[PDB]
Amino acid sequence: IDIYNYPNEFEDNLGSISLGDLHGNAIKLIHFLFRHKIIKFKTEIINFHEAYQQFVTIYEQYDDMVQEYLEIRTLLQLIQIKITNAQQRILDIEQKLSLATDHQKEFSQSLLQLKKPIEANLQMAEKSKAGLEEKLSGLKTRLPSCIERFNKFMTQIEINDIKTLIRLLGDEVADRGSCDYFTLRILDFLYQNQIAIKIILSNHGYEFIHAYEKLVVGQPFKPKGYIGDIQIKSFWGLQLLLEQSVITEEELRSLVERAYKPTLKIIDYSLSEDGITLYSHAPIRFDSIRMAASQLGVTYNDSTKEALAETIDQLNAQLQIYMKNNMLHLLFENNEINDPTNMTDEERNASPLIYLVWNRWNESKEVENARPGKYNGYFVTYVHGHDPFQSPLTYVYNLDT
Amino acid sequence: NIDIYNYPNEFEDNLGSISLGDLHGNAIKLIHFLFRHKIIKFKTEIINFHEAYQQFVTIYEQYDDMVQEYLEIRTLLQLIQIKITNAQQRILDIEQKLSLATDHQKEFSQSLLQLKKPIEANLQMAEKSKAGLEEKLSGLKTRLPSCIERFNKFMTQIEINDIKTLIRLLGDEVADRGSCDYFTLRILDFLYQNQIAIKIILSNHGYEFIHAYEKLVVGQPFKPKGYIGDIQIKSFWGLQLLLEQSVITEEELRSLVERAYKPTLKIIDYSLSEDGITLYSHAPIRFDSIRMAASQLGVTYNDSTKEALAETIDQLNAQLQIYMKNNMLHLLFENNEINDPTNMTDEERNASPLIYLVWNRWNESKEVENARPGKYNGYFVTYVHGHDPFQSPLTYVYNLD
Repeated sequence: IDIYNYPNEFEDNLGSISLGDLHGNAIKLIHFLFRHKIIKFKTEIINFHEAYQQFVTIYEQYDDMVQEYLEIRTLLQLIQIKITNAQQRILDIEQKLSLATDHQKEFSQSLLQLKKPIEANLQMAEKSKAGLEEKLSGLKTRLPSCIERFNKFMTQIEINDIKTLIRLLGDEVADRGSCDYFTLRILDFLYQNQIAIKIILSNHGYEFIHAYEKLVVGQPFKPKGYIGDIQIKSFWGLQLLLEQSVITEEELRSLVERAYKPTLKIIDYSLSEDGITLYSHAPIRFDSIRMAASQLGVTYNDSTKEALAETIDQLNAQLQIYMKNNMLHLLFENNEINDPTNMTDEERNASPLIYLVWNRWNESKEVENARPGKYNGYFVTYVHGHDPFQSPLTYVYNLDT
Repeated sequence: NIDIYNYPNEFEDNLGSISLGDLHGNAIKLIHFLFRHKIIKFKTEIINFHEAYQQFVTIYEQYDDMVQEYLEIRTLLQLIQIKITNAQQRILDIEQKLSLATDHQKEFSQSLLQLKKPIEANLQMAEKSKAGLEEKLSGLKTRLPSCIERFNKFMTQIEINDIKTLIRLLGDEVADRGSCDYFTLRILDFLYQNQIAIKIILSNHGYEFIHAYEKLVVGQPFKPKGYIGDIQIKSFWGLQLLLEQSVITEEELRSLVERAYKPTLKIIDYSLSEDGITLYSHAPIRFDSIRMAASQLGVTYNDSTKEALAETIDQLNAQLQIYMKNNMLHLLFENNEINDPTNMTDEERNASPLIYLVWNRWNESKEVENARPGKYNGYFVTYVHGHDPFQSPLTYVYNLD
């Protein structure tokens, strides 16, 4: 499908729809909501295609502004290395000078002479940096027009279908897209309209949550850093607005606390009369559910599909306790992991949530043992976000929605 | 080529001065060197000089093997303590959150205790792993005092012979691949009490030692800079091992360093012939580099006559003694902006000339007519330097080994 044009085809649905991989791309979310008739343009809007197009334009301009923000961050880190080196030498010297008594005169003079050239280099570096942060002020001047164009675009939208469950299988924030502010504003639009939305926890998602949990305890609103800056560009689109005071912290906390955080699940399910469907981010293994229970102190039971449904509900409740206390990072701190995408049985038992958000499938993992299509008498169906490997099982669903 | 592992049968007189090129932190090389040039002799009551010599060499090599064991131990403990700091920071992290927890949190506190448990298990197993190696380590502490007792016996057997000769050590006298710096420092002390003129040119390995000592005396751990790997500054760890195991007190170490080693240290040295100057250095260096040292140290540079160059060099070293008396030589040897100390660019050696002086390696390209002139102004210049693989063909460049 072409997400950069207003949809010409529309899909009715069966009470729930899943978005497999958003890539932090608000255009894909808007396009997905139009295509499934969750939202619609209001009557006074005539040219639907043009209306959709102005959001496309806003989004791409903002994307290039974030690109420039990334280049500036790289350069700031580079110049900060030199600033740090000169500052360290000057600090040591100034300590040795500050403890100079009247007896050590030639001593003080010698330290002064050694300090002068380093001070010069530091002045030149510090001011190259002054140039960079000037260019950054220049960007601050330009973002508000883009945001006002975005709000104007949102004035043209209204809800249509309210009886459909929306499920996002991950990478809705902190990803390749343009700006998480757009996405959270769309999710808040859905919240204000009492739309049912569930979001499955993912690794990009965790980068975002990690930044948010740092922010609420007074640390910078900046992520863990396991994923590189380009691959979480959309997070930086949001962070940019915060640090430049274009939006307020209370607005960000409002959107996150009311529209994002209550939607998160470790795993979701739905019940049919004869089985259960498990929705996750990454392709995972049946036996991982029990492991996650062990980490969260949730008593595991899968004797019936209802017993598994209850187990998953308890997992998600415990998750929400970690979200309410902004301490989900305690469950993703494990430095002893070689490859989170290819975690060993020991690593999986030690940090199961990490496995659930990072696992990437391949054929060595495709083994008859991994994902049964029936367990304890009930059918099991697996649905997860886009993963390159394409399993031939007919009860496994790899969504590029 | 000498055989340093047996008492010398060859002997050679001196022509005023005497220079040792490659110490490598090996006290056997220095003892043999002092014997062959007849600076020291065995006392009359010693009959078999060969056997008395063999005593020292055998304690030297057994002590070497003990130092290797200490290295294995210390690497292991460093890793285990990384695990211990990791855990500890988190039992404290969560514990702070349980302390933050309200009385209103039953399930919350339950989950956090449940999650504390595994890290505490790991912390206990790691702490045990450490305890075992500590037991072994003092299991070596019980053996060191034998080695040092017999070293003291050997030292009682020597006495001074020639006292009208100047000895020049071109560097790498400490913190090198030898066995123990305590032996070398004791030998230097012995020459000191016998009023022998000794000069040491400071080197890179030398600076590793000095950095460790400057850290020591202001109260931080006696730990080296760390550019050179540990097995390559092994003799330093040989000394540190006795200091840490209380085989020798801090006060003996500091008396030794302060009076027997620190006042000897030159950075460039010279003897004056009738028609010229001969320049004593550690690394192969350029003539102009001398000037930039004065630039970094604010000494008035004058080389119009061999005596002007002499006195300028004297105030160079006087300034360095300022830097030792105040234990701040690190300020001249810490510059992380330098890409490569073996091949420093012009701006780098003007920025940190002494780093160049102790690190520079000569090669085919560096030998240019401008680099090391044999006659300059009205006086000849002869260069001497510590061992370096490249071999210059100029009749006034001597690369000792």
